Amino acid sequence: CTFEYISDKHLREFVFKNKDGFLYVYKGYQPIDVVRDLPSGFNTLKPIFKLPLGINITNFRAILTAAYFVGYL
Amino acid sequence: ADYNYKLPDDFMGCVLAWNTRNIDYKYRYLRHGKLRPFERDIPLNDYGFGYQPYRVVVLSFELLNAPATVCGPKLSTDLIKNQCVNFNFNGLTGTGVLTPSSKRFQPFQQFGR
Amino acid sequence: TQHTSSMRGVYYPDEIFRSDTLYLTQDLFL
Ligand SMILES: *[C@@H]1O[C@H](CO)[C@@H](O)[C@H](O)[C@H]1NC(C)=O
Repeated sequence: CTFEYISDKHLREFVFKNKDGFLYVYKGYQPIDVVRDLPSGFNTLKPIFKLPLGINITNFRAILTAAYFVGYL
Repeated sequence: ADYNYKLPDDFMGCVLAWNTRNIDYKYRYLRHGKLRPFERDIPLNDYGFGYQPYRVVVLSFELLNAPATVCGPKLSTDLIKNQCVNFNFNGLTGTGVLTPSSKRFQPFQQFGR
Repeated sequence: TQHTSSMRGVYYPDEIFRSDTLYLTQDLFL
């Protein structure tokens, strides 16, 4: 182990990008009504985390316990 | 530089190295492609205790995108308003007058441009 | 399935206050 951190309808939007060993996470929230489709609109995202972990990230898997959409920058 | 530790071209910081031959390992020589800057990977060749070993510490500075935390001994003074003064705010130096402002800052911002 | 992402995914580029302006930036955007 190298890095550890513990801290203490809806539409949740996240942006993940990796550069220079830093993982940047951006988060925004918007209230909507329909689940099936992405609604059209404008919404801005504020910074949350800049994690200093220097690995190549080439794949990811979502962890589940009702839809999610993925686009590429 | 290519397979073990790559420094970015836009580096802002310092490099410190010294000699410990009195105190007295593995490195990587085969890999598929060069490393991106500030990346690690855990084809390994061992050193022989070709010249005396050296210890290296590299300091990288994060330039005030967050509230300031690490800086040296200087004594804070009372602020003087509506008067032409030299000012030093968190290492940001200027000459001007300072007034109360109606602008509103979101918490991640520290200065306006 | 496949959908469209219309005017979606903009974030704040830097931690600097700006107001009453138009700003051109070059970055990884959706
Ligand atoms: C990350 O790993 C993949 C395969 O494991 C490799 O092809 C890629 O070059 C690596 N990323 C780097 C070295 O930036």
